[PDB]
Amino acid sequence: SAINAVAFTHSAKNIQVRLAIGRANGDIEIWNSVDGLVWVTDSRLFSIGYTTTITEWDLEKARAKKHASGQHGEIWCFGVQPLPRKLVAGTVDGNLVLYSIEDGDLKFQKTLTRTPSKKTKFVSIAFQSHNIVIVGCSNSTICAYDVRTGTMLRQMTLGTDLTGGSKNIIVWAVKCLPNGDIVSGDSTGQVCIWDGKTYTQAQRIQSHTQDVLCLSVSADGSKIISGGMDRRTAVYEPRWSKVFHRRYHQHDVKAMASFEGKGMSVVVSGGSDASPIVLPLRALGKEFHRTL
Amino acid sequence: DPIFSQDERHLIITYNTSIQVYSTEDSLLVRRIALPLTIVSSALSKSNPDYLWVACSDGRIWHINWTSGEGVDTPSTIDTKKLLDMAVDAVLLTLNAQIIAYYDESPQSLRSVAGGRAIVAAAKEALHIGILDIISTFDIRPIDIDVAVGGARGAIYVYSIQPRKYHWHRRAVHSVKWSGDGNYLISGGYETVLVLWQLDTGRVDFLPHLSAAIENIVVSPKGSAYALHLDDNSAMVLSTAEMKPSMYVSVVVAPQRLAEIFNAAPAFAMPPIEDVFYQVASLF
RNA sequence: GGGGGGAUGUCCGGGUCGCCCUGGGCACCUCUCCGCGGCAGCGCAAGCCGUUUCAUACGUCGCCGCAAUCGCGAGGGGCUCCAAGCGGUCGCCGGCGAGCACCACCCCAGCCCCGCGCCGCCCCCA
Repeated sequence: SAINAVAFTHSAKNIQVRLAIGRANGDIEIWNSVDGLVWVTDSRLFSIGYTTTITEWDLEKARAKKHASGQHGEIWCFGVQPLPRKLVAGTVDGNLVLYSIEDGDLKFQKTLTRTPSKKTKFVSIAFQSHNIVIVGCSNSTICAYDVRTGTMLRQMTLGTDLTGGSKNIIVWAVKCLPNGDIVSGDSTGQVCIWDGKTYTQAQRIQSHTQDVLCLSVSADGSKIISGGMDRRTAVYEPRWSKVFHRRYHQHDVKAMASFEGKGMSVVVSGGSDASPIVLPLRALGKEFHRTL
Repeated sequence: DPIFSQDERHLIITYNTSIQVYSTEDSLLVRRIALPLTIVSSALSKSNPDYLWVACSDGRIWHINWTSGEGVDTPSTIDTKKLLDMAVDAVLLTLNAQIIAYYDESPQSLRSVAGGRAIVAAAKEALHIGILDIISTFDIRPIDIDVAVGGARGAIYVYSIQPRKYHWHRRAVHSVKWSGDGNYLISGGYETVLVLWQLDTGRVDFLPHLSAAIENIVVSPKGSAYALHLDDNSAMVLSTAEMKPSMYVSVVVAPQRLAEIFNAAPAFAMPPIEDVFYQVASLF
């Protein structure tokens, strides 16, 4: 019933762009228990549930074409590389697992590296550049890697959980910038933009009260859309600040997806109120819309 | 509307009957200065002196000072309607429905922007910038300008096109001012809490419990003490990070390397001393 | 909507009974002020309308004692009675002890919650 993943086909004629949702039954639905899904373009979508299988999905057949799997354990994130292709998929055991998307086949290619602590469960990824990766962790750390060599760049460690109870900052969502910096949407409500050349933080914007589960940037690097375990989304503008926050949603917001083409620059959010809800990017322009 | 002195130790308060100056360091009132009603504003004179400027509800321009009682005799009535708003610069300008200086909706207030001048006019939802939500109050900082508008609700829009909502207050805001170096946005409210907006890393930290009184706050001439006007007929000079009222008003070379210059080839068969001297001076 | 009144369109008492009228009941529709408040000029005039954001800080904590006061109630007896006990509040010109740190790094277990597979038992055919 609930949303767990949204993705647009492109993000930039009659070019077939489509919208791919993942419904918490296990379903997938496309507009004009699954846990993640991406597209690939150079266009086919890949999804994971909680099990270790990462599966393609043929659309005109509407059947699970070309399953893939592996040894390690539960995939909790994956993503595709940009151009100057593979997949990177981080799991519970601290492995990050590269899958090959050589021309048509989805192969279990290679496990590059893994954290020494088994108690570091990865949560999300985003790609700072072509060949180097940003991954959140179940501890306070988010961490960079290189896939040319597999190596482990600087741990970008967040603090403790000050507000009460737990110790660990569980980083639920990580995204990137065209500027070269990376936003980390952690637990405890906060967001923080980390610098990209030196991999340290530069700003720690506290807006939400409960953990930001998802966020997404504009395609020009201008507006940042966060969405939390509260009923709350919030926008950010230029180093940065927030503008406002309206409870568009009714449960926690669980998945964002932005699009900036065809004269229709919209960002679509979904959570656990079973109601996908679409926003413009020009947030002072006009109202919003929702679809069920 | 309360105002400090150029040398910080004097506070300045207008009442509904007179003008009273105060010692920020030691005690209560210094001068009962006569100011009849047979009140719009009071600021300081800008360029050379620090006398005063008081405007009453109709045109009677008091140019009056402390350090004396001089100025109790000379008003001015060059304007015909009852005066609404008042601002000085350096050069006086008065809002009457429009300006007179030296338009659709009802006027609210009018403020002046420093030496390379600009004007900021204030109707309900209009605001007029002049180069050369329903409003309640607003402040400003230059250097090229930034305007923080409060509201009849608890939304504090910030402008540098798009505002920023800084909504906290569970009623109208009564006071919004920029702090010092512009890092914080010190705001007040009806509900006795003096909120410090962080405006950096977007946190809030405040002074909650007080005499049910917050309206018309002012900031020190330095980054120091904020003075609060207070609706229980009280002012309160609070120094900063105390949040405690200060005023209530109611050649080193090891020898072994030169030994190593002279160890091998004992006296004869040693290199010639031009070369040995180049070894020694090259060591030094 | 106060009264608005169109045999509008309605039944029940009333006339042998034709359209109908006669007392009680209301659904539809257009006016003076308001029953109530929202918009445009000067202490006050003239004309319009309807029955989503958001909540209140730091400053230092632990144990024990006194004094006023208040509560519960095992256990026993017919909503009441007694009592072992045990806590809260206001004053402590009560005293004692310690302040990162109830934290960081790691390892071994345990409470709880969650996964998956064996047994222990009860089944039904057989």
